Amino acid sequence: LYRLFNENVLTDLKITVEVSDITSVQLENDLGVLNPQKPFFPFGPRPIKGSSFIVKYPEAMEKPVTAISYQMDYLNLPENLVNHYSAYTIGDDEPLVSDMDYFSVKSFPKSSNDSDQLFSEKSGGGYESDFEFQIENGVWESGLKKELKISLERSFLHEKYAHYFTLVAISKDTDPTIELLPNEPYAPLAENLVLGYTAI
Amino acid sequence: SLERSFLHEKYAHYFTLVAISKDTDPTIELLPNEPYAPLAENLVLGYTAI
Amino acid sequence: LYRLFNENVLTDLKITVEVSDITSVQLENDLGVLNPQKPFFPFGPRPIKGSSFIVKYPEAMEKPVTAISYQMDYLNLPENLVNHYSAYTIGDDEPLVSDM
Amino acid sequence: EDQNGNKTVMDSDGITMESAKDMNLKASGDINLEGTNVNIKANAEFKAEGSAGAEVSTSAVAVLKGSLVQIN
Amino acid sequence: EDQNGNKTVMDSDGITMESAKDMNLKASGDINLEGTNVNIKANAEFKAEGSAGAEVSTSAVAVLKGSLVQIN
Repeated sequence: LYRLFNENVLTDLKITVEVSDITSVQLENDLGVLNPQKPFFPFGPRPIKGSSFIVKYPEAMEKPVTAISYQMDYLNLPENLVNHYSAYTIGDDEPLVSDMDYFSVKSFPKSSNDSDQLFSEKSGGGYESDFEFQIENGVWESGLKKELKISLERSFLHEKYAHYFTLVAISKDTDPTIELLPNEPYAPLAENLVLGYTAI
Repeated sequence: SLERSFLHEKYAHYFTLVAISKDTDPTIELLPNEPYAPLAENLVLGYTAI
Repeated sequence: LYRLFNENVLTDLKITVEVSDITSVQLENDLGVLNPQKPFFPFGPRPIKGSSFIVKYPEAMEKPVTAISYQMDYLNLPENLVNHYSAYTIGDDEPLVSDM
Repeated sequence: EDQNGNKTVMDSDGITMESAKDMNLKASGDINLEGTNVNIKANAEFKAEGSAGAEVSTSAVAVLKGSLVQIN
Repeated sequence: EDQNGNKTVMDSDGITMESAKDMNLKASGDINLEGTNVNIKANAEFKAEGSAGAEVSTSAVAVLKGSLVQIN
């Protein structure tokens, strides 16, 4: 083999690196640094319209990256989410949360998911999230900050709980039952994030 | 500086009056919304000197 | 050029400097200092008549500045700020907030 | 080492300073302490002040305890 | 300077001390630190104790932050 390379001329070198199972990432809220070891609130303990969640990993961001992604678990989700808000209606008793499309986000680095939905069905019980991104020529867009950022289109209605609770309780038309009272709005506490990437 | 407030000091007063009305049945459309506080981002500056 | 400027006496020099897209600014409100890299509340999380918001940038303020300006974004704005306060009325049900 | 029991030693375990009576560290500028773990103990009292404010912070958990805690 | 990498320097930038491994400051009396700006950093943990109480104060703004703050 040594004899075969003395006069033959090398012209091209290609290097591909693939990394998986990374748990050493940096996480941020609108309120500050999050501690990844413990359960944390992406989008805050009281999520609002426009709240965000940011994932950072300098080792990948300094390379000519072409692909990147992560996953998360949720902790005390309700058994069914659309039904969870059946007591929150407007006009002629029409639900604010019609279906799962209610819960959507924007990806600023432009995610490759088929739809912009926040929760995806877990093959078991409960929900997980999944996000995947691409960069056409391994060239980061100008103006983006080398971080992965997702923001909420609509709130989880924390600001309405007191109003609906009161109205049921003081109704003179009906006798309140447990099925007519609103459930507590959900703040999406989470844990166990995992990242992966490709650079060329 | 602000000329007029965003009415945070009045929320409790209006909420109460609707809730205890004897003339009308309160509905969600009649209750006051929480007063706004103007959260902001992306401040950008430019100057010129000669 | 060297030869051309050997005898032609210089009388006047004018210097103009234009700078844009500055983000390292010091921000303050009545309660203290802001982190400009995160969404912040300019007049506080809860505002009163007379409260204020101050922007400072020493690098420009020490120069003979002829013009200066800034821009901001608002988040979570209700769809209509006037309709938002329709429940807040006085006298014969007249809105406190009649327009922008 | 002096005759009054004051002593400074530099060796394989790092730098040790001991005082027979007291110790005064002063600067006209800033004082900067760094290390992996900083441990401050007093057998009577601990105080800290700043004329332009003070701050205690961490990325994990802040803890304030005593038999009685008073704030302003 | 010693053979183990410990070093002390006094020059135009003030006084610098570095330790190869660790650093122990002890006194039988009080320890008094002063300066315009006092900055303490740790890469793992920071602790402070007092058997007769502890205090953090300022004339401007006191700040306590962490991912979780617990009081008693």
